Amino acid sequence: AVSKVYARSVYDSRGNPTVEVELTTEKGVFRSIVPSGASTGVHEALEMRDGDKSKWMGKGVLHAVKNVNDVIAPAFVKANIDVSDQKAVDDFLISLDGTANKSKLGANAILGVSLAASRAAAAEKNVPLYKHLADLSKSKTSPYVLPVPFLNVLNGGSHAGGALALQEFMIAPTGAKTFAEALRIGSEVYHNLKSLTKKRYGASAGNVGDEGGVAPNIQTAEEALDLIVDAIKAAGHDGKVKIGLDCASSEFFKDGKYDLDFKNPNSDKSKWLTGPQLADLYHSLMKRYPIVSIEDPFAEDDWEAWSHFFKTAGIQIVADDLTVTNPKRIATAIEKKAADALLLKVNQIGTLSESIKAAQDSFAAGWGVMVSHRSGETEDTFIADLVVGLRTGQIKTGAPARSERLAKLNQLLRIEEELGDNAVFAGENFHHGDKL
Amino acid sequence: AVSKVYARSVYDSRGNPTVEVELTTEKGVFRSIVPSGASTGVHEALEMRDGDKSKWMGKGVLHAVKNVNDVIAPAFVKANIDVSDQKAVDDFLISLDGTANKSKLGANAILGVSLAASRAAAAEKNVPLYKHLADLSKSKTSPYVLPVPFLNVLNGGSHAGGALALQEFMIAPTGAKTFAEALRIGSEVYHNLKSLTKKRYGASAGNVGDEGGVAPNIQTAEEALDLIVDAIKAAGHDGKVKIGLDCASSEFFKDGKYDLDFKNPNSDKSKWLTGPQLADLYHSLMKRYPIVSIEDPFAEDDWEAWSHFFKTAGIQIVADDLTVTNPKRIATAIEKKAADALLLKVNQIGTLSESIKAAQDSFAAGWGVMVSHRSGETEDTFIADLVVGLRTGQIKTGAPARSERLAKLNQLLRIEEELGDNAVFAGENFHHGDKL
Repeated sequence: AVSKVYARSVYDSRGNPTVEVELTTEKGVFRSIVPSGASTGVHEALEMRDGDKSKWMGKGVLHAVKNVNDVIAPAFVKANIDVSDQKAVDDFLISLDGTANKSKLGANAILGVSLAASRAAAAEKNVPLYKHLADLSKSKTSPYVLPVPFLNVLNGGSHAGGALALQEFMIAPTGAKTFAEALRIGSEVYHNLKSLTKKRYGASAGNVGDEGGVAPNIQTAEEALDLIVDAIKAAGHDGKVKIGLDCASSEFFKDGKYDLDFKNPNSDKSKWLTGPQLADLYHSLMKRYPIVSIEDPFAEDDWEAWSHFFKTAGIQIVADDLTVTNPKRIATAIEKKAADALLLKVNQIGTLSESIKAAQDSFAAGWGVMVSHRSGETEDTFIADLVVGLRTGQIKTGAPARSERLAKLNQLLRIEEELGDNAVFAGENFHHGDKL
Repeated sequence: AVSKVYARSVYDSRGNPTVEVELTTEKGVFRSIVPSGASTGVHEALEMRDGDKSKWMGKGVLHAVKNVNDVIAPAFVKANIDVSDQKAVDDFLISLDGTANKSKLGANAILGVSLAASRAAAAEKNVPLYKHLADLSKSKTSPYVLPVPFLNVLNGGSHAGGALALQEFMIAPTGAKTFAEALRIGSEVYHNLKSLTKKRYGASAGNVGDEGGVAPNIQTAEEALDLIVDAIKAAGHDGKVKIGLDCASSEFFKDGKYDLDFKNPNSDKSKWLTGPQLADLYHSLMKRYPIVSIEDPFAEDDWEAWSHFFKTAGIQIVADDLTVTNPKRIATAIEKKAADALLLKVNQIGTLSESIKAAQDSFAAGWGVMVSHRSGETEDTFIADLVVGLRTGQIKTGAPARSERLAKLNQLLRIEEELGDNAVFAGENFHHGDKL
């Protein structure tokens, strides 16, 4: 039984405060660390920041920590909840908060307790976390599926100088036969990309962005794409490795048009593109490069560009900003045949029960699910166990650099090794790893 | 009793393979992850890499993993060693290897087992690791000392474009009264430095180097120093925060002279400096900026420049490359009054017993000890517990960015919170935190 709920402030991969919760039970102390989320709300669970400019640039989570310590803890202990009953845990928490975006208590206070309890339930059930997660979500367990990691190697957009508008360029070793093998291949291409970058753009080009990719001053998508294809060729893994794009198109959508030179700052409106001209530029790229996934190709409310595009896409289309892990937003998205894969960010919704629910509805409509990291990650490896229990077949967790990224990839190495013949790598079936 | 010793390959913060060892005992599985070290040996324990160019760019540790699995494990189990008896563990391991630089078995195979056993001993003794470490080293335990963290904020040297020869610029919040307070202050200066950098050098200037600092194209030490002082001023922590320098002077020493424009590549030999002219440039910087620590100010065998300088330094002088955590090298260094602080890199020597021994001899000569991270770190937080048990008062573990760095700073937050009034922050007494 839960005898104590405690929260403290710790730092995230960007040096910003975040919430760490500790749950005590007769089996020990279970901990969770929350990735840094949004504190101003779309259709998303809100994260609560002190706003005190004289401290941490106004990003303490001292309140959020007080909410755990002062409100949840007391109530939760007395509630005598069975941690095994996750829905009960979550329902408890949501009822305590009483708002729709966890703005009363803060999504950060709530999620920390929600995740610590699944750790506590797995201990108690005496099963590895991934297996407990498979039980909560009613996933097939024979065998388990190891995901194709979508490794960030290069960034543009709001992440760099240069005129490159698309935000992330990812590589996906679909051709490997094991997770260990895909991770080794992925690191060699990455290491090769770094060499070429330092070579063609200079030593400063070697520095990494928040998630581990390089961010040289590149001018076009083709330029960036060409560099990655060269790196694939040089690591000698030509044909085994694919590309994934995160366009973050919400960033350059203005006036019902898309500005590919949004860092302009003298961008010719004669040159902005409509949904359909943009669809045309992606078709082009798609014919020339091994792209198998495009994330947020159109803006978060540009429903008709999604649908139109989606009709002839023929590759995996991931909704991230369009759906914001919101089931009302997921249902429309499905209804409209806007995409076929959901980017799941557990902290965009704030609770493990609602995260699982959002994956299940996706799966029921034939969508795939890409589990994802946040910009501000921690040393917590929870998403490694979740992507395995959800059986999704694909995770987006950073470049094979910075341990907030590698902690998760190391954890999948370990689970893989532990499952023996009870594990299969999703490979080329990443889209539908759930149906393998 | 140790019932099983197992090793696997996992990745380090740079995406390169490294060794993870698991030790099983009747209390559970204790794990350790080794930072990436040297595989070609100075006067240092050698790290063993497969050299197979067709795999991980020739950096697998598959052999090293075989050494654990195939040689140590079998032998160690049968030896029936008491993990509590650390010296016995280490002596066991060294005897198994039989070379002076752990080149038989690989320092990476050996250290992993050496550290897993101290974890196992602490479990068994039912004490926190830091307390077990305090027992092995016979450190005062009342109260414990929390260190001043030396945070890397900016890099030059072999780490950047620009003509700046000095390698690392660190900030040290000596004026804080708690570790939690020093870490918050340190992050605000850091965040402020990032803003200024992006401002004055452009968006690419915002990308971080291996350890978390920025690496803009700076021309001189003064330029870099001025930027940090501005950042200190803007975070509003003027006077509470000091600067630490790592010159890595071995990198620009040529012909018995020091080339401050070593990226030249047309560097005027008319302009190289002798020991004594270099001593003069540091004296200058020291008068103008709040510098309290200089690391490797002269080259690793330039004994007379060290001594001369050391005579009038009046600040902490850290030997890193000069001593390479080697006690024969430490004794000369002491004998010669070359410096007064040792940079301790547990993996430069390969064993916890020898690491502690090297700190004790330093302390006996009145030197201070700065515990340090490696370029290629992991998610393992062992150095957080070590700096507390050794009672050194100062640790060098990266910028407050990248979780291979923050994992250790988060761990010190936790220990601090746990010690209650039994902990003091070394503050301004960082040099001698051992004597507090």
